[PDB]
Amino acid sequence: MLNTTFANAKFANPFMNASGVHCMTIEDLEELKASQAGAYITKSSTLEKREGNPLPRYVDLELGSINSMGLPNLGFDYYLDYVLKNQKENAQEGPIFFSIAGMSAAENIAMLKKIQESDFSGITELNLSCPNVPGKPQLAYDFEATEKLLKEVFTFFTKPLGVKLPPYFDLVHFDIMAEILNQFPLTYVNSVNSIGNGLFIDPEAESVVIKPKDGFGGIGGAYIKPTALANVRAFYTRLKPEIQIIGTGGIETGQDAFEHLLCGATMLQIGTALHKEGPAIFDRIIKELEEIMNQKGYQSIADFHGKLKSL
Amino acid sequence: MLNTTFANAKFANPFMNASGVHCMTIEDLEELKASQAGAYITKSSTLEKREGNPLPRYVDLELGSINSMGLPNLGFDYYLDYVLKNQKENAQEGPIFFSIAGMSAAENIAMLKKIQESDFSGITELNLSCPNVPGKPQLAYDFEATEKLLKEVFTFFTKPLGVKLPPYFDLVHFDIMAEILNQFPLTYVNSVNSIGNGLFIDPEAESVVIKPKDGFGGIGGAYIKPTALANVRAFYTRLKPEIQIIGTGGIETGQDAFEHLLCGATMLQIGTALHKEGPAIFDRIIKELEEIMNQKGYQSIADFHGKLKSL
Ligand SMILES: Cc1cc2nc3c(=O)[nH]c(=O)nc-3n(C[C@H](O)[C@H](O)[C@H](O)COP(=O)(O)O)c2cc1C
Ligand SMILES: Cc1cc2nc3c(=O)[nH]c(=O)nc-3n(C[C@H](O)[C@H](O)[C@H](O)COP(=O)(O)O)c2cc1C
Ligand SMILES: O=C(O)c1cc(=O)[nH]c(=O)[nH]1
Ligand SMILES: O=C(O)c1cc(=O)[nH]c(=O)[nH]1
Repeated sequence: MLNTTFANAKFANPFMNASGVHCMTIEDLEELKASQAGAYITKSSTLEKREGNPLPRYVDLELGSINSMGLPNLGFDYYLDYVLKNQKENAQEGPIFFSIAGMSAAENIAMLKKIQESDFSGITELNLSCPNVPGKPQLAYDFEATEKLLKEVFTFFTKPLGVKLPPYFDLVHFDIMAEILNQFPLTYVNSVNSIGNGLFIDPEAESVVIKPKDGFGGIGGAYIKPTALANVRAFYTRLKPEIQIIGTGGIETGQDAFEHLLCGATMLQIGTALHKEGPAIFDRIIKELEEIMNQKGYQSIADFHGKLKSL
Repeated sequence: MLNTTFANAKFANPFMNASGVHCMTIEDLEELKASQAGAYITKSSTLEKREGNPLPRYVDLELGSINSMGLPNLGFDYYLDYVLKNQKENAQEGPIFFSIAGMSAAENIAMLKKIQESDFSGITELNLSCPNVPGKPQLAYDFEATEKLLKEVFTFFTKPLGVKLPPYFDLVHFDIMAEILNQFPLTYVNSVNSIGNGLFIDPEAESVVIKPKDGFGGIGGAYIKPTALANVRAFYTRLKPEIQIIGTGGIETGQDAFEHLLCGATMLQIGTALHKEGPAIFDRIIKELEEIMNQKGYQSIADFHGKLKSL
């Protein structure tokens, strides 16, 4: 009953891994292909292979997680060859998602041009919100820079493209962003990336828990659900219907999934919870969501999608 | 052992209520004066009395709270008369804090001029981050507007002034803000106000839980501690030492208090937890902090203040 239509493709269910979790190597990706996930996405890549930030750079917290990975990835070519090889073997229904996070506008355009030139027929996600690279601010918090990049990208990119956005906290920002985004033939927006630059402390040791950037890292998990839902909902009511939404943030039970769909998300990505539980999470959460739908007498996501009621 | 020096005043301990919680009427304020709080602050006021947003506008959540009060307050004059009367009866060691949140720059300057002209000898907090008034964005997210207001305020205001700031999530924003703030004779900065425009959902009813703004409201409590600590720490390492810091956000145990002090906060404000527990919380949290200090062999806050270690 979780059949979903997104970017003109049909998926068995709306669940995916969030970029960066369980998708670094071909082995990780194969494990995702073998799981019950409806679709999957690669780790955000750069032109060059990156080792990332020094350890420890990820810590499981009682209410979520904190990380400052620093974009460790095997390089753009590694991921491109893998998705191209995978396209030939039609052993999967639905396109694969490819995430890119260039350190500069130039690097992003270069990767997008290569994707445009290749035979890749999947979906591309442009990450405009990595908050863990020292000296690099989040592009998506600079509205003018974001619009300029997108204008240039759409002068040549014709394949499906979505953007991974950082969370916004003021309604006017949603208004400004929606207006910038609505002028482009974007396939989707994915809200949200981790809440940037939080801090977690070990009181006994009187120190931070991660090595990079003096302990400042992205926050994910239960801590961010209220912000994640707000972002999905705020964009759902402002974006032209042609642009769909992927909801990411604080999803760990079928109920969390239900809340994102009610707000208007079409596909759902699981980060922190997947990192803690492994690919078996997809099996569990699908059962939990179906159970919720059964109790309410819903037979398809279209029955309640985007139908959040106001008081 | 919690004796504190802030804005050249001595306080018995660093604890205060956060503006907006338990400080709406004279009766609330008298209860704060009677508690173990080291100091207290009034509800942010406007020139005219305001009823606020429609109910329900505040909900206790398992991990914090969500609210869209809409600045309900008894008006500037009501609070001014009360603090002035209170100044005459020296039945309290340490100044009282007065919070103002004008709906426009003009309204703020008007209130500040009245405070400047009066005999008020306490501390003023300028709220530049109310996220619950429909149609009014947060002034502190507009750097240019914030600097212009402060330039004008300091051409006449000579009494102690602090600013209540919204949380920031990109290091460059801390850099830009610290540079704007460092040019003024500010007494302090208070980080942080609630995380703006989050959303909480009742899955059974399939609706939002607060009436104003379609359910979007400020988030406080456990959800926001990582962001609160990051904001206190980021400003502590960038502001000139003359400007002290009040840490607000996610404080509910002595340990939470300890973490804020370790980051560099001097005074501490309790919002959500005080709203849930009542003024008795001060008595509890003071004992908890002292216990932590005892176990570590600390006899004063100066022993570990701002001493958070990096890895
Ligand atoms: C270990 C880790 C690495 C991440 N790396 C990426 C990444 O490469 N690209 C990206 O767009 N987001 C990345 N994120 C952020 C997520 O994809 C997701 O937006 C976030 O964690 C919020 O969801 P969650 O609450 O389920 O964790 C990462 C998150 C974590 C926990
Ligand atoms: C019911 C409520 C009303 C609030 N009203 C104000 C207010 O008038 N002025 C202000 O500066 N902050 C206001 N806040 C925000 C806080 O003072 C504090 O910054 C926030 O709640 C974060 O702290 P906490 O995690 O302890 O709640 C309010 C918070 C709540 C819960
Ligand atoms: O690789 C990382 O550090 C990273 C990238 C990103 O976009 N988001 C995140 O939380 N981590
Ligand atoms: O009165 C309110 O709604 C209010 C004001 C403010 O500054 N912060 C908050 O959380 N609530």
